[PDB]
Amino acid sequence: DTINAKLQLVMKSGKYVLGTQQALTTLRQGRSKLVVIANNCPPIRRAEVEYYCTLSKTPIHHYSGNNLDLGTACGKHFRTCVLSVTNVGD
Amino acid sequence: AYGPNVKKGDLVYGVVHIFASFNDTFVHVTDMSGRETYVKVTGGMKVKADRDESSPYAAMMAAQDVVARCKECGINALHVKMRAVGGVRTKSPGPGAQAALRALARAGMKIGRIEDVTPIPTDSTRRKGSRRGRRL
Amino acid sequence: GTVSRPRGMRPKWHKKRIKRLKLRRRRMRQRSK
Amino acid sequence: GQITEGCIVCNVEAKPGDRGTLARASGDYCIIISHNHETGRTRLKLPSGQKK
Amino acid sequence: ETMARKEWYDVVAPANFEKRQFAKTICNKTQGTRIAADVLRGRVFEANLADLNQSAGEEEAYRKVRFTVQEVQGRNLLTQFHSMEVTTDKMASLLRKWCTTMETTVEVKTADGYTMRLFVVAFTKPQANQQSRNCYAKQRLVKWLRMRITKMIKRRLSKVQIKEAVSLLTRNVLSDALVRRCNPILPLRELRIRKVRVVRTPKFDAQALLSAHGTIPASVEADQR
Amino acid sequence: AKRTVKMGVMGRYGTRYGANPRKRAKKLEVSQHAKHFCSFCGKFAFRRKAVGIWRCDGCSKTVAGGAYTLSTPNNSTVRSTVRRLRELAK
Amino acid sequence: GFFDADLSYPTVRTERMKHKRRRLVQGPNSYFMDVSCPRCRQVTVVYSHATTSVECKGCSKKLCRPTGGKALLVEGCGYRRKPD
Amino acid sequence: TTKRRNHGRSKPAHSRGRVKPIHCFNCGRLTPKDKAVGRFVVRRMLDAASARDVAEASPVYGANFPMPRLYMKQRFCIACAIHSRTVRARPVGNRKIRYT
RNA sequence: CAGAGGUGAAAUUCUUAGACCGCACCAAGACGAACUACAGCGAAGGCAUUCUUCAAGGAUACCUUCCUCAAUCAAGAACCAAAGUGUGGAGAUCGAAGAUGAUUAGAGACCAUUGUAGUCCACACUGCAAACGAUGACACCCAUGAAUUGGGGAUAUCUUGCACGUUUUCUGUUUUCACGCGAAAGCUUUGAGGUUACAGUCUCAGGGGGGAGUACG
Ligand SMILES: [Mg+2]
Ligand SMILES: [Mg+2]
Ligand SMILES: [Mg+2]
Ligand SMILES: [Mg+2]
Ligand SMILES: [Zn+2]
Ligand SMILES: [Zn+2]
Ligand SMILES: [Zn+2]
Repeated sequence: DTINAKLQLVMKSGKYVLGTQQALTTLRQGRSKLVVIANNCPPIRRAEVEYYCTLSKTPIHHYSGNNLDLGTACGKHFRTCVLSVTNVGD
Repeated sequence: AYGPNVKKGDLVYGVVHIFASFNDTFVHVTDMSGRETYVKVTGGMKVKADRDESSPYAAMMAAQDVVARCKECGINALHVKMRAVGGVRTKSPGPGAQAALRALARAGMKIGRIEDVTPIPTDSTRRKGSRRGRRL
Repeated sequence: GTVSRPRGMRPKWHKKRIKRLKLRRRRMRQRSK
Repeated sequence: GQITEGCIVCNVEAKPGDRGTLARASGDYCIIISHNHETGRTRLKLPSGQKK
Repeated sequence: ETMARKEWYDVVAPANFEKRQFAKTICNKTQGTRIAADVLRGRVFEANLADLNQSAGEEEAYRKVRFTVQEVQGRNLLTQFHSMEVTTDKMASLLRKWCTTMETTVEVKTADGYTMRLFVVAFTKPQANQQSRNCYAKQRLVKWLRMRITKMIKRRLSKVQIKEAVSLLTRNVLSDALVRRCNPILPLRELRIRKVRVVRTPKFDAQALLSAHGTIPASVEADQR
Repeated sequence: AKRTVKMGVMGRYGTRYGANPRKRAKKLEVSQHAKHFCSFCGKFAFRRKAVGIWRCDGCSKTVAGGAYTLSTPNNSTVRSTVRRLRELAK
Repeated sequence: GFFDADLSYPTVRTERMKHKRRRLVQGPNSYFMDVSCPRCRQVTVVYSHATTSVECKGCSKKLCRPTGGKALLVEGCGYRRKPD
Repeated sequence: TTKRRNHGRSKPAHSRGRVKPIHCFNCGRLTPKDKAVGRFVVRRMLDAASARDVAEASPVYGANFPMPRLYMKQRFCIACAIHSRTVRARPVGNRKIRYT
């Protein structure tokens, strides 16, 4: 429950992007603090995102929930595969 | 003279199973594994009427027949196992349980250890009769 | 031994009689209609 | 011989190398009952309810 | 004639027991293809522990030991431990009306490949100055006692052979250790091993059986009159 | 408005074939034509093509099984059993 | 005996054996303590019935184990009840 | 007319809904476990006279080793308990006396 | 190896083609003895082997938060022993219907040996019980001594943190004609008390016995 508790704090005071393309953009720009990935995700896409995170030395977290569960826990009404935090105020 | 090779005063042990219900009584002598049978005499083999099969007298008569044939076998001392019907039925022994044991001792046989072996269920299937029971 | 004086006949059997009567009436009305 | 007892299987060959002859119709299966290592034989319960 | 065909044999216990030849049995003589040895193997013999150990401690008189025949050697039957049980009269006299009865089942594997199942029974007791009418135990303590017993038995019995494990079950060696270590959790009136049974055995090994039996006494059943 | 009181899809049969056979077939007909949940995607996207064949509307997945529903109750028990037995093996 | 009881002015013996909400005027049961530290020797104010985690600043920070009633104090600290 | 305060059983108002039934020892009638009459019985296997003859013939059973006994828990229906003299009817004023 | 079963006594029934009995096993389906009680849990119906696991529920403790958000009910909704119904499984035990022996003037019954539906599981219906404490829900006052289940506060015994001893406390759950009430039986901090000295709040039902819970809708 700790990650669900922290994500709401980020949504209150922070900045983020949703989606693989925007997450990779923030990783290339080196303006990202944490990446979160859902448990159902194609292995190729998961492998690419983790490769970028390793190469950039960025903390990465496995959500253990569905992409629908991650989308709900984000306060949104749509499914999300990847979340990228670019500013955390808490 | 089919006994084993032992001294004249040695004790050779067997096991007797005494099954005494309220309709009959069994006197059954085996070895310590229960696989070989020496003699088996019942109370219905000594009386002529059905109502007398469970009498203490019928049980005593059956026991004396067992002792006579055991001398041929070569058996001298008998361990005793006793039981009632058990299961989901009654757990109390029949009238001939005590008479059979006493007759064996008084006939010259040595008595070893005694144990009750009535079947006892940890949990059980429903018994006969209705929920109202037997109505007399 | 556990009950007072009923009148008529055991009430459960009386109810069973009435039940059979109603079934027969239902069948007769069904045949006519 | 490598499948643990109690497992549910399909497409079973009665003789080795026949490429599958038992439990093939839709929704059907066999149950593995026991192994015997001395004789190298496995016991199965078939869809019909027979043992083989 | 029934007794024309019968030959006498002797049943021998393993070397853990002071009385080796403890029972006598009969069998058919070999006729044609019916060999007497193959029907003799596999039989189970029951005996009282007090008789085998030739003691009068009043605690061994309520235990029975069973042995299974594994090989025939002339007119001697070589056996191995099968199971041990407390007699029914003793077990039924330990139950009390206003206390808690706790039971545990433990499965352990020895070093020789033998698998055993153990059944343990324990009873609560009231303290010296207690005035309460009952002595029921709380469920949390009962579960804790069950967990400790399972840990202790699985640790001691997984490092010994089938012969040493039998030696521990007899002489009440394992029982005293359990009572001493379980009293701090709960005041125990009595703790007993009600039954121990072998549920799996390894493959037959002729040399292993001979080592367990040590020096085998001779039989005189075939000797000339 | 409702257009029917309890006949549903079976309204195409008029007064033919009997009430109990119609009621028994309706339950399987509804399931056969429903949209089922795709665990790879996270959306309700599986449709039956022919008996036993289920195709996802967005992703290119085809799955086998069920004949009138995506998964039969016996198959879930088999899945849990297989997973536990493999967990013992490994 | 031989002495009556005034409901308005009860005795100390009777008033002490009462639930906190059954007294003439209800009031708290808890208090505050000044607590030292193991091998650190700092000062912290701790509630007598604390249920959250109370930690020493700049130290091992393990004290005040919570229970179903009063909290337990680790043996490495000295405690003193504060007034009022 | 209510005859007994406890209604002949051991189930007060706000305690329990249902108690599992058991079979009577003699007739087999099903009755709730809290209503059946229960006794514990510890009877000698043999009578006093016959015990002496068996003890004389026994190398095991002497004076410092007693013979085994039978332990049974018995529960009866109301009718079977009365006929078998286990429990008898008492005057109105004496129905309250309870032993242990 | 010569009978076993069953009964008040017997007979239907099984048995030298080996029954009954004895020992160790294998299969399948139910059930969880003794410990088990005027004990615990649940809204009621109900709930008893062990281990792992998921979401709940109550009480207790608090110098935490909030600030009237509550009580009780037509309409409307959910759950509800057993028997019974539909579709798939299962089928050990017991056993409505039925069959065969006995009792009897008769015996279709009670007794004996059997046996189909059922009894067990999944999903879908049914909505009835002496579904009883024959006692609607919420709130106040009330005599004494016990006992007992869970939590908390204060200060002798035993094992090596647990249990126990004494005294208080909150919640539950019971037992010894309290005042008083009632036609009585009886109830009594837990009311059936605090009512002609008749008013705390809401709600369901009854009005001599049948016809009848029947007829019609
Ligand atoms: Mg009820
Ligand atoms: Mg039912
Ligand atoms: Mg009759
Ligand atoms: Mg039958
Ligand atoms: Zn898809
Ligand atoms: Zn510090
Ligand atoms: Zn009875």
